[PDB]
Amino acid sequence: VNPKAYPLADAHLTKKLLDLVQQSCNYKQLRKGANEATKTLNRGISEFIVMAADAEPLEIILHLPLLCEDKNVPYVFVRSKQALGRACGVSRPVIACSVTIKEGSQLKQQIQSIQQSIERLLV
Amino acid sequence: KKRRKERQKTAGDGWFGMKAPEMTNELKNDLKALKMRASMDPKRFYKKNDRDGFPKYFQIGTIVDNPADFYHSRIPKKQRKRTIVEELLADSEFRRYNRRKYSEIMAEKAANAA
Amino acid sequence: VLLHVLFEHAVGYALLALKEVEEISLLQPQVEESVLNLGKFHSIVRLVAFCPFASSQVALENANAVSEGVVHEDLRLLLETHLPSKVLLGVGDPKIGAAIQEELGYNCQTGGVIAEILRGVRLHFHNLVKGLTDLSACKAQLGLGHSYSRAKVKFNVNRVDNMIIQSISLLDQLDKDINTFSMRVREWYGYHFPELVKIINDNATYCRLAQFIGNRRELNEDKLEKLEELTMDGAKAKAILDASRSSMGMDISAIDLINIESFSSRVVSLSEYRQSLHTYLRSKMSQVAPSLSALIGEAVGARLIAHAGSLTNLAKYPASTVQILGAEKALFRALKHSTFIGRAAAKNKGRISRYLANKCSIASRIDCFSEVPTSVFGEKLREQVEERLSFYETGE
Amino acid sequence: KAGKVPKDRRRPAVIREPHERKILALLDALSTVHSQKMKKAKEQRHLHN
Amino acid sequence: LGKIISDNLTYCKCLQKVGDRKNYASAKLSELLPEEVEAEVKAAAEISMGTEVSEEDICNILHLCTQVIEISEYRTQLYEYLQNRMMAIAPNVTVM
Amino acid sequence: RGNQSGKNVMVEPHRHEGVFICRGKEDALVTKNLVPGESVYGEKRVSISKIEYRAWNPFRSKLAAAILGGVDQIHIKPGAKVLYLGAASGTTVSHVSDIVGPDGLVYAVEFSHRSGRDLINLAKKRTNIIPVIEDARHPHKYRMLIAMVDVIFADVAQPDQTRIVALNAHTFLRNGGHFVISIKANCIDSTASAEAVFASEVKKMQQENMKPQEQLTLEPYERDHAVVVGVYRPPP
Repeated sequence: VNPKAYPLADAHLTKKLLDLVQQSCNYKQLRKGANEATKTLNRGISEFIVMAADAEPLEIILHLPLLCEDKNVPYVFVRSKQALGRACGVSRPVIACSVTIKEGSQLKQQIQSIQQSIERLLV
Repeated sequence: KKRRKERQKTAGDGWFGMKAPEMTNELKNDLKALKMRASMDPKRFYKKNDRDGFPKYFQIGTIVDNPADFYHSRIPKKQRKRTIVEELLADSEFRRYNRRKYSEIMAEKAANAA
Repeated sequence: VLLHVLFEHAVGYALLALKEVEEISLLQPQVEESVLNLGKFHSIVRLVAFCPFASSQVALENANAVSEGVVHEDLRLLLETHLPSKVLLGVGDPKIGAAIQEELGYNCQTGGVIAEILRGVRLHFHNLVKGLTDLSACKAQLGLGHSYSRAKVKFNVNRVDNMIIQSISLLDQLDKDINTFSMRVREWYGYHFPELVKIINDNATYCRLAQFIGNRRELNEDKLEKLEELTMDGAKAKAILDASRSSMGMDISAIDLINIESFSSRVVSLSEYRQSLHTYLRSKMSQVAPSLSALIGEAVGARLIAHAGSLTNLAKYPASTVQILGAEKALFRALKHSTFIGRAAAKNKGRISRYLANKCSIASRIDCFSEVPTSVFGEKLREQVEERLSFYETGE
Repeated sequence: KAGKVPKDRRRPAVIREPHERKILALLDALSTVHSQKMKKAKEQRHLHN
Repeated sequence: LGKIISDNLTYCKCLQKVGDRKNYASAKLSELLPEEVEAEVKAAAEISMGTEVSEEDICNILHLCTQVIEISEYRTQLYEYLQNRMMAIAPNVTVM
Repeated sequence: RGNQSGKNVMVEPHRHEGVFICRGKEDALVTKNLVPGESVYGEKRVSISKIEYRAWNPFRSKLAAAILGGVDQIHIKPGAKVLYLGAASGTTVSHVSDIVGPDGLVYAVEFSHRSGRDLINLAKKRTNIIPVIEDARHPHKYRMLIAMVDVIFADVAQPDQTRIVALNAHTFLRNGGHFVISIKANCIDSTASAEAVFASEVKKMQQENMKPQEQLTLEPYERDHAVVVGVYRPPP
């Protein structure tokens, strides 16, 4: 494991993460791609960021943790871009995705639970 | 007395020594325009002015260009002017609205007086 | 309440003795002046020993030791020498207190009046150690704060983009100054030989020929053969002599010829430095951003970083905004500047520019966040641009 | 005293270019509109009170 | 160094003479600077806050500051040229 | 629209020292640029005739939100020493360095090594910023680098904000000094209501021998956020 991909989720947390990513897609609440994930951070509408640790150059997504630390947005890494591709409903690999803030959403309880699970990884 | 007079020329150390500019008819015209910004646009509304008079210490400048805002926020160099008043003299939208309002006021002024 | 306190500073270790203090009422409005007022503080606190750090490296070693809570050799040297051997020692850290108590038999305390005395020492420290150290206390803290932070993050001084930003601004300044001076050189010699400005179309070529002939009075026989060698064609060299024989310009004095010669040599040497600065920028871009320089060139790559303001700022931008950074000067639109094999039609000029901008965004991130910069990725991205160019040009 | 001045004492008025008159006319029209709007807001402030 | 030395030409000559801080101790600056100022300059070299520069960086600084001393040298010659021409064309005006 | 590049504009001092107002078709809050010609995070700057000012974004800074929100005092003035907890990359730190000026000093504490590298680069250009890459929960680990300060600014966003601020205040904050604390209600306790969190945080400050004096919300720019300003060990 590259030491720069520090918050690496375990098998249990990954399953919860990919479940919520699929649900967020059905609620029209998911932005897919590194460039689109960057824009949600600039606009302050991001709940959390999920990235793929198996990008062959890992540096192409390392700008996202810098942006999150300024906006105070949690972020994690998963082991597969192909698995992250299916969870986003895309027929291609995805190395970064963003869950968007939506007022009155029914996913607020699940998003809040996942956010606290992320923050415990950072002690 | 020289101590009291020398201090009053400058805003002080609290604002890094901003100086009071010499007041001219071109500077006074700009400050009067800024005070009456509420009536420039019928669809824009503003808060009340901070002070009835003009500020004692102030400076005049222009907004520097940024490469990232080439299309988002930048005025072409032909549209740029030297003073705030000349900017108001150039734009068509303000001139069209202002003359319509000014005509209506003088219409009722003649209508009332007669 | 006679006790000793250990105070750690960026300049060195300080050992102090406390005579007496009103412990129970210390945090009360009238009694608190015992530590707040310098005159009252001197009456109850004395400096018994002081050991400054010899160098910045020595200070950094002691700073790391204090943070970890271990006793450095320099600290133990001070404590063993100047403490009698039933002793109370006040320390700011409980962990360093236990370590000292293991190394030496002193009793270490962190609670009680000790914490309030240490605020008095920290407030009045510059007065107590005044003149004992050559390096000032305020400058020492600024210096150690940087060196401590560099060690934690493993900062690399080589991969810094300050100079490339300075070089780009200075290169544009040099171009304006060289162009302005060459026009004035051309005008001064235009007074003497106004025919010459018409024949020669290059500023650099003109200064060479102006250097070659000081006066039009002496340009003949063996000189024209030399003139034939400087000029691209022999026909023009013959015409220059005929122009020199019958010219509308005035004659120049001896002192006027010295002035124009020294001014011309100044412009030439100024151009030589502008070439060396371009070479220095090329080497700097190789160390900092080899992949970005390989993709688009050192000249365009350095200008992209200058527009963003930093290399990290370039990497943080999305791909769409990177294209806008080159919009004014047409860095992506004007392709020969960056040179690529093959050409793009006017129809696909917009598509190629957008595709090239996306690759440059990726290359900037690779250079910025790699442990060791390498230009292999830049060459791979360049190969993809050539493939996309040939895709449009041939149709497959 | 303002109405009647001796011929020797009185001074000629200012002389201004067409560009100068356009700026001065624009400020007068804007000042008239601003006074009308500010005065109008007084009664609306008053009537609700 | 910048705070101690105010003369710009003297500043650039000292930089051309000595590259890094380490060479200030051995090198002598008596011809450029007075001896008491030289002592202050030498003393400040040991207690310094600055970062260490590369070999290519120090070469670039020397070339730029070399261009400075050449411009100042030509500017003096141009001023002497102007004094020659004014005294020749309008000698009475220059006296006044 | 907005403040387009190439527009004439007037700059006047604010009620707070070191702060300026940029008067035009739109009003912006600006600070005097300590390093002319450079933008830290893409903000628009204004040139004055040798003098340059930088616009301050209230969406990306919490101190600017409080100033625009009508806070009484900020206590950050020219020539003051400020301890900053939670510097992150330094967008707010850069504006704080402008306010204190060349005579003032800023101590920027940031534990993250990723943001720490940006803080060092910012400290290269601004000589009044001292970067400190350490955890703010243990002020004794960097007591060598910090002298007595006048103001403590904390934007740490932790459940234990009050304990962290109190520990730093006892160690480095002078008598009569002040603190400015930003409170995000969701961070201390998501279960509790936002208003009940604010009353609890004030209570904890009083139990640490700190006297809060004012508070306000940052409602136009933030939701369920508050800023509290107070004094530490007031003189009689």
